[PDB]
Amino acid sequence: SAWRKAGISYAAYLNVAAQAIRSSLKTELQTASVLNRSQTDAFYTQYKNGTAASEPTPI
Amino acid sequence: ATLKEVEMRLKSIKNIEKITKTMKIVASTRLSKAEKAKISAKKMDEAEQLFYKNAETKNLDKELIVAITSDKGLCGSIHSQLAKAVRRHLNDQPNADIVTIGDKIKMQLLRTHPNNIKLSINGIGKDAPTFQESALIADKLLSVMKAGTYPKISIFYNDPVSSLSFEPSEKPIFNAKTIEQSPSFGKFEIDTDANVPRDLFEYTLANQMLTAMA
Amino acid sequence: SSGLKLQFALPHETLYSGSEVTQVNLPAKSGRIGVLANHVPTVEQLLPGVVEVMEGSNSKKFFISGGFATVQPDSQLCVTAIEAFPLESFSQENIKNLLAEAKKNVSSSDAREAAEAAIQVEVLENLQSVLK
Amino acid sequence: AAVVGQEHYDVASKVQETLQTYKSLQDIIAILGMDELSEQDKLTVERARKIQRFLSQPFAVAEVFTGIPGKLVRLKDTVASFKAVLEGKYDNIPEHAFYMVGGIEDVVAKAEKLAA
Amino acid sequence: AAVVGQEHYDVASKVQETLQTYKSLQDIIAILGMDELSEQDKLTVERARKIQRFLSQPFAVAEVFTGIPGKLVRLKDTVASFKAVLEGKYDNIPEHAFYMVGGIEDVVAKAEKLAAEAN
Amino acid sequence: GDRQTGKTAVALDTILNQKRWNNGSDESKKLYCVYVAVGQKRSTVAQLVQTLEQHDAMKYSIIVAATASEAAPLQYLAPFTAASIGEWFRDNGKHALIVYDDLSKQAVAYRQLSLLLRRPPGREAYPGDVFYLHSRLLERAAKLSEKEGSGSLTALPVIETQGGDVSAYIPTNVISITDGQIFLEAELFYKGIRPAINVGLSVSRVGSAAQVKALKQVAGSLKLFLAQYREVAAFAQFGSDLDASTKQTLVRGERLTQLLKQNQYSPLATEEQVPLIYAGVNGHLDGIELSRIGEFESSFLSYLKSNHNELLTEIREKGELSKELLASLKSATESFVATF
Amino acid sequence: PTNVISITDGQIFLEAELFYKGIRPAINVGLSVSRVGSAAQVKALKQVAGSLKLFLAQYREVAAFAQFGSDLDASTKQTLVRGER
Amino acid sequence: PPSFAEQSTSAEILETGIKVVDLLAPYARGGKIGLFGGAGVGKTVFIQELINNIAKAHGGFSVFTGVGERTREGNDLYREMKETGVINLEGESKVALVFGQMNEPPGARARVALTGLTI
Ligand SMILES: Nc1ncnc2c1ncn2[C@@H]1O[C@H](COP(=O)(O)OP(=O)(O)OP(=O)(O)O)[C@@H](O)[C@H]1O
Repeated sequence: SAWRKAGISYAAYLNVAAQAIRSSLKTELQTASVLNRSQTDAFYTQYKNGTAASEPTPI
Repeated sequence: ATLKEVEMRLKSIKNIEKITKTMKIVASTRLSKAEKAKISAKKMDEAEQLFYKNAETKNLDKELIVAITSDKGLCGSIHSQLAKAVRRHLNDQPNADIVTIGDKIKMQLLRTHPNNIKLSINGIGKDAPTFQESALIADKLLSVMKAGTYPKISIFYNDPVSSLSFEPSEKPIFNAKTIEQSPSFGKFEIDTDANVPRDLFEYTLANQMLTAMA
Repeated sequence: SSGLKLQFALPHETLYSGSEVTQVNLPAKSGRIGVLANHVPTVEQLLPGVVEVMEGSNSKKFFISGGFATVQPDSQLCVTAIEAFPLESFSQENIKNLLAEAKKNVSSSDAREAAEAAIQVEVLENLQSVLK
Repeated sequence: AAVVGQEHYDVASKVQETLQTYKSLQDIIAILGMDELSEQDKLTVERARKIQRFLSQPFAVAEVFTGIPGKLVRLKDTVASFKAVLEGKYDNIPEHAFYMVGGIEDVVAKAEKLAA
Repeated sequence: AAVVGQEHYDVASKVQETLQTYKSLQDIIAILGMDELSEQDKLTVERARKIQRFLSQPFAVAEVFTGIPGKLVRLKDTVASFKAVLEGKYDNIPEHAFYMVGGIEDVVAKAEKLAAEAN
Repeated sequence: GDRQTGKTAVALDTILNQKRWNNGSDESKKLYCVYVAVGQKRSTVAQLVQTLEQHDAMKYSIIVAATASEAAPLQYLAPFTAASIGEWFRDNGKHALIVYDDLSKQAVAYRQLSLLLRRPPGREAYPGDVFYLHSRLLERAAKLSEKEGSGSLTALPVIETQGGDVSAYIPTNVISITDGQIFLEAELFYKGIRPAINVGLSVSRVGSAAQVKALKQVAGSLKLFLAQYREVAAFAQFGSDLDASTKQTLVRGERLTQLLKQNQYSPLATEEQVPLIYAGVNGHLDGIELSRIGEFESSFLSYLKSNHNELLTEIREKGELSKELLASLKSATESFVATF
Repeated sequence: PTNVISITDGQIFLEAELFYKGIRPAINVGLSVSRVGSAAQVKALKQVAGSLKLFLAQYREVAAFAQFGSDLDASTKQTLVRGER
Repeated sequence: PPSFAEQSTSAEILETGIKVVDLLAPYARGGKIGLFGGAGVGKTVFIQELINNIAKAHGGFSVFTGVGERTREGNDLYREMKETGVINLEGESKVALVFGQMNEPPGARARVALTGLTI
């Protein structure tokens, strides 16, 4: 709805759309490429100008 | 120089060559797997980049630099070569802030320029990258970095020229401000009332990130 | 061209790439748009819905999770999106509705979760039209 | 096993095989590092070094060398100690908290000591 | 250092440290190569291999093996030459210009010849 | 092989199998055993004799003691002494197995005798004729003619290698003499492979000419699976980047390996060993967990000792595989795999 | 040397490789031991180096993992720094 | 040994009969052949095929010499050579056998080769 103001970016909007589509899978047809395609395992760490550290959080 | 030293050493090196042979075979299997993802990302990206060939989005006139390696190493002159391309482009604009994707290029760049690095992405090189991951990181760039504010965006990836050769390669990203300013842009019919450049720029960022990673 | 070059592209498998096609039918920002062999060069963001691709053969019915339809000016329409879909087999009501109730529950959470869960409720209710 | 007890025999056997797999994997990690292994493989490497440094034992004779009083560790404590380590109950505890230690209670004592 | 001068002793000390470092890294160079080094180690290997070719010296006696006039290179110039090499003032100059050379001025001359000829 | 690897235990349980026939009646299928302890300690020998009493192997055992207490020419003459003892049975149209354990101490004793007798030494101070020693020894074991009466003396010598070396002079000599090796390794024993047989080196030039045909008709695949598996098994220290062919090869290789681990003092009849090989070759164990295999086996044995015992007796009596045997064998195999 | 090390009350071992690495004197800590050791050491010197030798041993042990050139935590990196100093 | 004057000054090719031998590694008529390979590969089958191919082709005979041959394996060899017909116990055996067994002192085994040589 108001994801542009409050929620996601449009790439992330379609990402949540893909997570809902693959979340609405046939469990017979939900292959390992689907679950690995949703295997969100990237860790982001905000550094600073003094190369400080943030939390390596699960994106 | 005993028989014992030379014997144990030769047995160790035989074990080493056996392990490198198995590693080469596993590398061939993973490379054959990853070519599918590379082609399926490239053919998706070409459908949007042929548009940028037609809609000539060529910008004019602070800069964001994104480099792409993995967390692991053991691939030779890649982590240092791409860092040397970073050196080439960063000597031009030393004010250009850096967001690395890959632990090894982060250690390459943090020793030489810890100043410009402001976001680091980890947990990457285990698998072929997915659009879920790439779109998520592109969302994070317009959440903690706000790259639409940045005038010029460069993506640094590694182009396999062959299986036996390579290239560290640069890809420019044009912000959505440039997209309405494009000369070959009114040729394409676009709704003013749908934020199509301001979302297609995000879609461009996500696709170019996915293509650079894959 | 006689017909049209469809470049139907996905991150995992680009299905059509310049496939010669008579009609595409796609849910974009302005609604369901059917485009024939010729069209204005036009860029549209695509809402998640049912794409019907009619060719010299019959018309296939896919679901799409949103994306972009861009008419390359040589009459090459590029659909650039994420999800393909069978006739109805990948769609399952027990999978959709039991998650949809939980997604309405997560839509009561914080706005980072609430907006996304509202999107997910919207997508599952659009998929209810695929359940049809 | 008919002499020293079937369970103790199996515990020593699993310790033996664990250390043998460790010594086997010593060629890769010296060259290609820890990263190339599997998670079960790295778990086995961890637990093997755990058992390895858990064999360290201070000596009252060697107390002039270590400054550490000797531990006379009994058999039935030792059996259950290696049993719990093979079951991986203390995988969270780092390997440094096993060096020159008597029983598993002294393991817990050094592990809580190294909180500082 | 109280015999040859302190600076001579220090220069020779750093040269032996650099070459010992190279000889230590030799096996990893044999297996993996220079790519799997750290950059400090890679710079050290580069400088040491420059030094090794710089060690070679044209002989007036073995001129029939070389066609090259012999090089009677003085001591203090040699000390300052290895000093500037340990300081890395000539890391830009490639390794081959160090080979079979006289003083550091001759390395400059040979690098000029390679720049003018190899181009 | 090297030291302390159950070589003695291998030959010991080899003797202990012969309860199955020496308690019977057919002398042409019976087998009398002569263990030859050379250069050992008295406690080990008495422990062995007590162990033979614990299974009543002293019914058919003959022990020749050449311990390290004894003089060097006693240790020299004791293998030939037991050789004459075995030749007595051999020239009765009978069947005798002898086990020399070892020959390395015996070679050391003969070396000492010759060096103190001021004979000129050769390589590693050995005499020249020491090869002539063992060649004069081991050829005394044979298989006689029906004209003679078809007696049979069979020899199991033991070579204690040093550091896992065959290039040493005495092991090179014995390898040049014998009909192939049963080679052991320490590392496999530390992987708990008991007995720790390197199949990749142990051969028999006789081989399949004197194997049980029921075992023969399933065993030929097994050598092929293991030869495949040893080429591939370095892949096991990686992820799942293997195709189902090589991952199936890992599955078969690990499970057949886990079959071959067995305990000391565990002699298994051939009627017992056949269905284990039939099940392991034919992929029935592939779904079974790696840990349970050895007890699975045991339960499997009890299953066949519960329900298909007549099939086992038919295996033991014929020594071959009928098509009905293969059918009912795979029937019971899939049956117990299903109920396990 | 196999005879002599069997005799003495400890050994002092002097790899020339360390001497070329500027370590003067070039004492291999991992091999040069004292069979008596601390019992005749100065006690003030004992109190300040009561665990120093085994610390340098495990420094060189863990430091071998850093020769691979992988990332290590600040505990091991701290011990690396202190043992290097 | 025969004199230097009695040496045939050009080695022709001994035509064996086997395709691979006559193709790739041709044998000198009166030459030396190093056969490698362990048992179980039909090496005895190979050499019996050589015996028959020489008997049919050139008509010359074969002299086998087992120096240190395993006496059991010598027996199996002799039994096979009876069965494959190169030894005919009543008709014309095409081969002469000398077996210095392993149980013979080294004075025998350093002369078994010369015995087969003289034959
Ligand atoms: N299948 C097995 N099951 C249980 N234990 C075994 C098995 N095989 C070997 N062992 C153990 O290995 C140890 C060594 O065996 P053994 O003493 O027979 O070696 P060896 O052949 O006598 O060699 P050496 O004469 O050098 O000692 C024994 O204590 C035995 O218990």
